[PDB]
Amino acid sequence: LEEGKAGSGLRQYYLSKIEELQLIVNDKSQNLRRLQAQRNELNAKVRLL
Amino acid sequence: AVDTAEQVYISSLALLKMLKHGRAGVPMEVMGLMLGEFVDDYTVRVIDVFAMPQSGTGVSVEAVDPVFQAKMLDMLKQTGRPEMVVGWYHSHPGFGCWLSGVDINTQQSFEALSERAVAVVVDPIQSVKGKVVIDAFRLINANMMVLGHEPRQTTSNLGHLNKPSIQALIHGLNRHYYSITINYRKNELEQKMLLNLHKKSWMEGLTLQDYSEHCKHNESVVKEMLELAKNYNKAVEEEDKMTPEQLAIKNVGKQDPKRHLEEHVDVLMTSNIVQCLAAMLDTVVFK
Amino acid sequence: DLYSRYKKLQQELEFLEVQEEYIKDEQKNLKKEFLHAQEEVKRIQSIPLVIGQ
Amino acid sequence: EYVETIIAKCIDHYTKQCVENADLPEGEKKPIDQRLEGIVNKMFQRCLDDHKYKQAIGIALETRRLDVFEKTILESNDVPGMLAYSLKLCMSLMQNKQFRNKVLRVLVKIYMNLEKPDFINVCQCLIFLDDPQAVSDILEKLVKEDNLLMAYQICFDLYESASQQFLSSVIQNLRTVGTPEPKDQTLKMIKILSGEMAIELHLQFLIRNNNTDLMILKNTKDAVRNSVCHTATVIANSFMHCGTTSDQFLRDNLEWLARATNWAKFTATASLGVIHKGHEKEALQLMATYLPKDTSPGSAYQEGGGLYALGLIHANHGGDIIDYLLNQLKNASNDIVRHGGSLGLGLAAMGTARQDVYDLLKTNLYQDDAVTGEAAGLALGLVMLGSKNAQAIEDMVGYAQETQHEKILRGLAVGIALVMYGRMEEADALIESLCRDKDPILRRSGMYTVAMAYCGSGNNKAIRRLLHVAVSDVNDDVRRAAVESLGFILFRTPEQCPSVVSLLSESYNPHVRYGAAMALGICCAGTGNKEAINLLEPMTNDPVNYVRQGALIASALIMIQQTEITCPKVNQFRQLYSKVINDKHDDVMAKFGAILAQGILDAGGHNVTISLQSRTGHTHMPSVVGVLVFTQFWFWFPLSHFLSLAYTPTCVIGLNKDLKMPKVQYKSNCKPSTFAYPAPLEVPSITAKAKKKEKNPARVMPAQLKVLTMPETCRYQPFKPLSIGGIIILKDTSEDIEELVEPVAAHGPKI
Ligand SMILES: [Zn+2]
Repeated sequence: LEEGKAGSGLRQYYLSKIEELQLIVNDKSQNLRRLQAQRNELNAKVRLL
Repeated sequence: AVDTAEQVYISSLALLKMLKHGRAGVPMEVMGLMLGEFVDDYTVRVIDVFAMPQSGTGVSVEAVDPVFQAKMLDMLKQTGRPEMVVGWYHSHPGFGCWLSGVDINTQQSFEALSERAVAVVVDPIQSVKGKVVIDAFRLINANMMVLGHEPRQTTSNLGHLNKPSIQALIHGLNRHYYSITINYRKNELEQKMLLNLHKKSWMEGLTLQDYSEHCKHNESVVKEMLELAKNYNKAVEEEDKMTPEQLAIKNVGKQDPKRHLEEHVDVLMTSNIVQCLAAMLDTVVFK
Repeated sequence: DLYSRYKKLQQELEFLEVQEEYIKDEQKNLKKEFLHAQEEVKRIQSIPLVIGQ
Repeated sequence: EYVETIIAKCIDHYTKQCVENADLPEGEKKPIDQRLEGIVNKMFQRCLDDHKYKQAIGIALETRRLDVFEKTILESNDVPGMLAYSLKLCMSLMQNKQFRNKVLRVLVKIYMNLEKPDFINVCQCLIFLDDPQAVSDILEKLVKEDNLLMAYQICFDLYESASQQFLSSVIQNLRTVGTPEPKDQTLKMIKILSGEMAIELHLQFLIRNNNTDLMILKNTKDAVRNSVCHTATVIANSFMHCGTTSDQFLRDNLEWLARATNWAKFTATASLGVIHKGHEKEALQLMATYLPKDTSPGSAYQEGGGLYALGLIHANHGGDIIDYLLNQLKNASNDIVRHGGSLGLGLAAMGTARQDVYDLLKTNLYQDDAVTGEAAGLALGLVMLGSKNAQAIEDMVGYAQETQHEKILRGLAVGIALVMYGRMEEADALIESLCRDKDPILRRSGMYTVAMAYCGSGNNKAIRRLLHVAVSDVNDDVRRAAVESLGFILFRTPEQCPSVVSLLSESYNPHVRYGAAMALGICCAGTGNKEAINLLEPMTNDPVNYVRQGALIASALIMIQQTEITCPKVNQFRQLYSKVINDKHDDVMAKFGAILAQGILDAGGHNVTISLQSRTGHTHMPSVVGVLVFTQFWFWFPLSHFLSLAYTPTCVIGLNKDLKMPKVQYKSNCKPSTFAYPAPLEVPSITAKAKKKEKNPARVMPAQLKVLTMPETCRYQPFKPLSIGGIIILKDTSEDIEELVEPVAAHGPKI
């Protein structure tokens, strides 16, 4: 045996690094969508003007 | 006793004819006639729109010459314009787009033939050049005061009809006087002909003429704009030298409405013309 | 559940990856609308006007 | 380290080549060395010594190999858990249907060889593959097994959902089998394809479970207006009185309905068609009894509403009166039989794909009128479900640009939108070609068309141009009509929607806010996700009435089937109740969508609800159609009457025999007071047993299906262990006297 804990274990650790890349894409989506809310709120503000 | 949900189709023909007619929209009362074809109950389309000669009386039923109206309409019938009249338009400068007693009387007299009788009032005198929002008017029946005022279905477009929300005219005179929604239409020939015509109206003849003018004006005229641009940059940096003191004291709250950032970003955008046109000079010098 | 988290998570990889070009479109288009409305409210300010106090 | 890295990259590149060669079954096949199969299958078999019950089907599916998983299920414990976990993993990987159907059609050969066949695997497969060769065996094995009780479940749910035209084919496939146990197989095959027993039991418990309050209807009469909300009052009354055939509320006075000659009477008669449904004699007799004096009604909206209401009653019924509706449609009349007759006839003939209704429908739309062509499109999309005629699409898109009316373009827009179902691999060039059209209405028709085509979250490509046209395009038509396809394809996961539409909650223009409100309304409907509920508070307060209307509708689609003790809904209940008292200072349409939103929760007296998918995970076609046409009320408000097609009552069935009704009483592991009804004002820790008896099963939350516990002292017990809610039968364990037969009801509001 020693595959699900070692081979699939390092595959699961690589999946955790993939979760880190999805944390970079995740928080890039977060701050990009917050800046998107800022520009949307400013252009919506001059629309209210 | 039946009513539907009508909507007035407005093409660029009637629009531009009401814009030239608005340029000729002198304070003196003017007259106009709309044409089109009635295909069904709840739709109306305007195609032909012309102007009428002014008169000292102004907007009135006596000013409408039946032999002149029928003469010009007949001359449109011998040509490729087989459309009947659908309504009459005019201009109301200064006192608002509302309709006086004479206008509602000649409307009552002119609505005996056409049941729809579309009425449009253009007023570009006090309207800013940012918006050209125009509204079409209608006449309600005097016998409908007992029942509901407007039994019009499809109440969704009323939100788009709420854009003219002046607090004196619409509901200041809304009794016995309502309005109707307006939409537009544009085919591919108007889209590409007018789109390419406007892009060309903002472009050059050969499109290569005025490029080298600015590419070589960057060395003669823009240098003054770059030196003055640096004079504004330093003129803000003299205050940005004092900013780290306040930012080093309070750090709480913002009191100056000036951002000092986006203006410099725009200065960089104007300064990037040298970079973008340097490759243009590289192409002109190369081949 | 242990091994299914990989391939089940791949759907979240695609669902979060598809938002990149989307937020690119929003950040590239909404600023064009920002300069559209900006110049539209800028051109309202006309030179002919009355001076008050 | 070295060995695990070379076998790690060796397996990664192995399955990489398996993906590169999985989509190309024949031609230009890349050569694969045998030693790679040896070293991958060697450590793979080393993992398959005990299989660790986790990676067998996982790695067996990642390699995309034919016989890699047949040897895995040979020595394995809990075979139903291995096939249920197998299909559970297969349904969550966003398959392309190229291999899923083969894996299922090869994994259905294992249970027939076992000691007993299972139903969850044949259901969960027959909801996806939809192949006739996979049902011809199981339909003829029912005679060989000579077991009547086990066939009633599979027949009830296969005839219930997962197919319409495949059922139209399997009804004649089973009609051919048998005589042209002979005496028992005849009543079996006849009684299984009936389908009216469900309408009878639903009419029974739904006829004896109604709960009405004078505060709601009295409040509507207090807030009723003669112009706009008059249709909202009768559509809310049709919502609350759906199925119960309670015309006694509309029998109070006649001066409140026929007081105005307009479409309000058409929506009132259509609402009456929403009230009562499933009647072969009392429907036509009730419509004819209204004015059987001169055979000339002064208002033709009663007749048009009789045809449209009749089409609402006979939807998907087997005893359709279509043959008479052709001779009644042959009569020449002004737009009533055209519009209402086209809608009713097309709804009654939905899925038949008959060329006759196609011909008379075409000659009905050949008059260039926008209304009869709109109803002709709405009916043609329904009747052409799955037909995919060659000249029909080109005839409709060719008929679109040659006219100036807009209702014909939206009617043919929904017409060519609903016809496209299951054409994922086909409509790519059609929708991609029709996406660049100059007409904005047809641009909306491409998204509405691709909505139902890509259901199941099977395509991550269409969202690129859906949001790209939602943000990039300057016209708000495709912008507010864009994200409905996004919710229709992403209806599977309720959590992932508000994370990507939260930006669209407060968008630039109010049109994307309204369409996004419809998106939150359709994506979170029937669920309990608070990710939209916590965002509803900013949606309900804005100077624009659009986001307020769609905010009240989206808030109305989530609060249904929810208890207060679980989540604090007092905020949206109070702000939803303050709209009918605040209607004096609000807009005329804001109160329309307000009371129209209030009719959603009171629909059916909390008994009936809606559902976007079935129990096996497959989605209902008339539910998606009903919710999309329900969202199509913006252009034409009377189109909201199709919401009754999406009403899926939540209950259980313990019917043992077709004519014998037993009594099953289980117990719940939760508190009975937490699941009670929120009784309104008058305005003049464990239960011993459940309240479901004589099976009148009441409403049941999907979360309540895990806390049910069958009593060990119960006299009767089915053969299949009742784990999740659905349609099952009861097995007589005692096989003795005193079956406890109960009588049937009598004449009244129903038949
Ligand atoms: Zn004047």
